[PDB]
Amino acid sequence: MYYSNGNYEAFADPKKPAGVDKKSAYIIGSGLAGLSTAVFLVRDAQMKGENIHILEELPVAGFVVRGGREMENHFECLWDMYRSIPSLEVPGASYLDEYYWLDKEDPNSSNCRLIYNRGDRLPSDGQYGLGKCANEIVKLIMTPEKEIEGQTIEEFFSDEFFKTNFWTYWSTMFAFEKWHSLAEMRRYAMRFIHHIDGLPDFTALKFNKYNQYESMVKPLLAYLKDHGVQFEYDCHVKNVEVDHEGDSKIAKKIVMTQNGKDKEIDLTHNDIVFVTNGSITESSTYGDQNTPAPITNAKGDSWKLWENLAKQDPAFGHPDVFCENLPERSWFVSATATLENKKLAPYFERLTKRSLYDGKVNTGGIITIVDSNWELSFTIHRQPHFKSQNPDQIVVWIYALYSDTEGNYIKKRIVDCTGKEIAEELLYHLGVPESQISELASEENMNTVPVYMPYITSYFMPRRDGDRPDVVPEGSINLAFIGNFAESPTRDTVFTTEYSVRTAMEAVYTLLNVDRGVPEVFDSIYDIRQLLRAMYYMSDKKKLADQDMPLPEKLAVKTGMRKIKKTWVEELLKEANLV
Amino acid sequence: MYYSNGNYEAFADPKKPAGVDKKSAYIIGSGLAGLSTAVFLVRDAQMKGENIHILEELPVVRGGREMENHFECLWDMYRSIPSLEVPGASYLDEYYWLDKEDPNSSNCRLIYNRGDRLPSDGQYGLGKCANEIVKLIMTPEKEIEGQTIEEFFSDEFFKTNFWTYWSTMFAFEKWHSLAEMRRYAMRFIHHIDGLPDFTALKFNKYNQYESMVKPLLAYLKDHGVQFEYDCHVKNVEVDHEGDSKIAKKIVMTQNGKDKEIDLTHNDIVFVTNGSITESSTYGDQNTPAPITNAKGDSWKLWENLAKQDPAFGHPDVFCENLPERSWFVSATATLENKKLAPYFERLTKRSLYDGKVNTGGIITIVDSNWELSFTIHRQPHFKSQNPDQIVVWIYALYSDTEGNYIKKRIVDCTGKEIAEELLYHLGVPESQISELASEENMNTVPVYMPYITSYFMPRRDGDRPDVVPEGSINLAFIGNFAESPTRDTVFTTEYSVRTAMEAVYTLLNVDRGVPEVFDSIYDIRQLLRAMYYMSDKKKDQKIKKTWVEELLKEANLV
Ligand SMILES: CCCCC/C=C\C/C=C\CCCCCCCC(=O)O
Ligand SMILES: [K+]
Ligand SMILES: [K+]
Ligand code: NA
Ligand code: NA
Repeated sequence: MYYSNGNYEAFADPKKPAGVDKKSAYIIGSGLAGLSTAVFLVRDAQMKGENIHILEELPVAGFVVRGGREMENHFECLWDMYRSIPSLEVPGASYLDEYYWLDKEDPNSSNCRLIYNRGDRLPSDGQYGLGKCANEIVKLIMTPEKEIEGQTIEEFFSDEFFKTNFWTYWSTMFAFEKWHSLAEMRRYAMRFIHHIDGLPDFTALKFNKYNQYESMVKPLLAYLKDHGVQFEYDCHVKNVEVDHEGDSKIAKKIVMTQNGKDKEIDLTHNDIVFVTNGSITESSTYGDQNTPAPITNAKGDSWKLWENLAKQDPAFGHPDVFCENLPERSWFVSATATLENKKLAPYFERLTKRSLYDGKVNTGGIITIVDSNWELSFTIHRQPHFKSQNPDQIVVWIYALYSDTEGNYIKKRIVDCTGKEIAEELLYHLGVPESQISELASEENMNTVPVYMPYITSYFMPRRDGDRPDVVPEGSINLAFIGNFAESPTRDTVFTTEYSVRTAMEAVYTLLNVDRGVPEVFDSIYDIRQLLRAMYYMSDKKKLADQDMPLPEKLAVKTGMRKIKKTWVEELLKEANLV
Repeated sequence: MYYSNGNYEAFADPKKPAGVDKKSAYIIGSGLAGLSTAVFLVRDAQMKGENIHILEELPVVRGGREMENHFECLWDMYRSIPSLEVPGASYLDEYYWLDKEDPNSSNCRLIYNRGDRLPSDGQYGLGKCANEIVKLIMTPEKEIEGQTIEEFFSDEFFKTNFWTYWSTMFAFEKWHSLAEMRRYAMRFIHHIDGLPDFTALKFNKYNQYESMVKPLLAYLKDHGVQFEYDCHVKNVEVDHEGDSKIAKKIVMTQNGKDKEIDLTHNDIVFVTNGSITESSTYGDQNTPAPITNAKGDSWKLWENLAKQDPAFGHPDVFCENLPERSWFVSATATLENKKLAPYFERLTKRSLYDGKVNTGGIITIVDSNWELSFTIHRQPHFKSQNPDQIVVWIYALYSDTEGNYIKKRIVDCTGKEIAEELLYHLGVPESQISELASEENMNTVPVYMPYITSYFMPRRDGDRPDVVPEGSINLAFIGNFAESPTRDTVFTTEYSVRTAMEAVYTLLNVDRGVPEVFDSIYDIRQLLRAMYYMSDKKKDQKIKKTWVEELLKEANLV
């Protein structure tokens, strides 16, 4: 397979690859990576739909894990996929079209990103406030990824850096903890460089009409069903037995339980197996208005399956680094709070400066309470987020970056709180008078459901050589790993739906010999215009000569500025507002 | 309107723009820019086809150029055009699959000495003259207004293989626009690895009319687009109201009769200003093409517009006082049997008769006095060719020099004489040349095109009108003499399509991005790669060293 960019390869359709009529696919896991794998097999490999088998764990607001993340314009592979998927909401258009038009009619932005002091906007909200710490980000970008394997974010950055607005925005919007992968943080800084101008106000974000299941999954299900793709339910895959001959690796048998019955699927080299290794949602537990979600570190089918594959070959990854020994401080709890009436509306509208009731964007993404002990953030998407909402209901999402600290108002770790308690802590930080908080958080007014997710932070655990298996392991004849614990050969970023679609595309194009380019990760880190733009924005719009940096670097900059005067390079710096 | 890049904007379909149902379009000129205007109007503006009027000068030449992968706008258009040759597929798909099955490359780019490959063929051979190219890219465009190529480069630069390759493949003459040469060097930086062997180039299956024009005509006719024939537009009368400019009347002769079309601000006029093919003449095997500098309908129309507003450009800059040395003559030689085939096959090392690429682009005879180049596309180039016919294209960069064998300037030569000069340079024994170039064996037809080099004349700000002039309510200029706001390069079909897209999206308020010029000049990987290939692959041209290597490896540069 090969990588490409530009419209010629984007718009081109591949020829049907040789041999595909003889082949079948077994997709283990029906999350976005698996569904996307089926799409590329149907559309591009031209595999017969009835030869594609999606093995699904499940059988044939308040729901917190039907929920998803924002996207951005440069999700190159994901948009390649969704332009071919009919919209369910807009008949006659693609899903891309629905989303593009929605984004044009109701563009995303935040009027208030950071609050403190029980409801005041942080006075420096909007500013990165990096000062000389910006140099640290530059130094990270200039440090090769192979030099920083296993290292954490806090091992690299200064104490000062973690006190900056930049770190607040970054850690909260991406869910980076200080003990997470430095290499992944570097990948994010490179990957999303083109959006440095749009991070504090979230103008860089785009969102679906509805919750992820409704908006992103249902159109895929409809498309796959329409092409005769086979869905197997109540499937619990215990293992994929892999044969070794020479340097070749061949999936030989799928071992599973389905409808309570032990089954095996015998495979040949023409049966292609795609494994979603690992899960960030598995083992989630649920509380309710009056009950905490039970704390657990149980492993389910996904983690066990990866363990069983890992035992068979050193190239099949190391699940333990992602699912074992996560710190107590990790993000675990997310909650949805349903406002049942309009009593609390003014406490949110005073922040967003927008009506909650007009169907358009509200918070524009998370608001973070910077002096909350939990590092509590909340967001209100455009509404309704669930089509089942009555017209008076508004659904608020609530999350805590720190799980080991007692709250400011409710003196408990978030992991020990009922839904009502989580709501009470929020209301406290919104400025609701304390005498009203108990009533305003009670069921007549709000219903709040917490979920404890042991592995929600797992994608970002520091990685060493071999921890993630290659999408197509060397010598693999008919076996791929897909999803956000697989190792794409690119520098793409995990905890994104783009990465799921990418691994699907790379797996299918590689194993089925699809003769069309896979888009490279969008090359903004190599675009001089974006490098210069980022240095302008990151410094809170200082000219390059005025930016705080160690004196030898400052001297180097002055010398260089003299070297390029009156040249095209100077025009590029002027265009970037750096001179 | 706005510029974009990436797949999100590429794949997105625009909403139907407000007010389009009350609007019509008048497209003056049916070259590629005009047809492309109509495609964007139908597909993206959703203007009714019956409200789109293409005014065609002809009642009722065929040859075009290569393309490359980063023709972003042109591929945006052709992915929506059904292929005529491969039913069920887009034209882009036809072309993409063909390019994969029969990829283009040249095994012989430069020849001399009556049929030897030049010994340094394949090398740029720039040496320190490479610095001059760097200097040019580092010179702001605003500093080189009106300058010519020969005003900037050293005598030594013009002796380099680089200049031979560049001048002949792009038809840059020494007195042409330096700014445009700079734009070509920046625009096509991503293909520096592929210029001497033409692996950068892609070609249609057939001649430009058959391959590029016919599918457009089918698409537009299928959508109800109106074609008006034998239209000779003499003027577009433009009113001025405050700062606004509004096309008010089209004045034209159609079918022997004078007519006027009255316009409102909802009738959108797209003018292809100027033409490189206008006033072309044809000779035959035994007759030179008649020589001329006549201005025709297109030049006269641009002049009549230029008179009405200083924002409407200055055609005289491009169409007057072209040097006698300019390229004027192209010829097609049809081989009627296989008697001459070895003289081409010895060069290409490929059979002429297997339907696959042959010369891969022009071969230039570096020691010919005319600077004669010739190409043999994949065959047949015309569907009407009999199986034993092979069509060869021939051009001369210099029109003011006597040939080496035929002692005449190309502009004074019959088809047969142009063939004889070619066969001389292929190493055919001179005693055999007259018979082998005779009609039983070769039939050669010369064309004289007075304006073929006009796109590249040195220009200043304002000489090309903006695609949508400031304050224009319903008038656009399209094609390769209009000024796109980008750094894009003329003498390309890509530029035609770009101006069409810019004009339509601007005047009709289409809310979708127009792809920016592909940004390879800003991609540091390409800056580094270009330095490597331009120097003929030179390296030459501690802990930190190791991190630099690791970074380069991380970016696949090593
Ligand atoms: C999001 C931040 C992006 C800002 C731009 C990033 C990088 C700019 C490009 C490289 C800077 C060139 C100087 C390299 C510094 C080397 C210092 C060192 O020897 O360690
Ligand atoms: K709103
Ligand atoms: K051939
Ligand atoms: Na930016
Ligand atoms: Na296509």
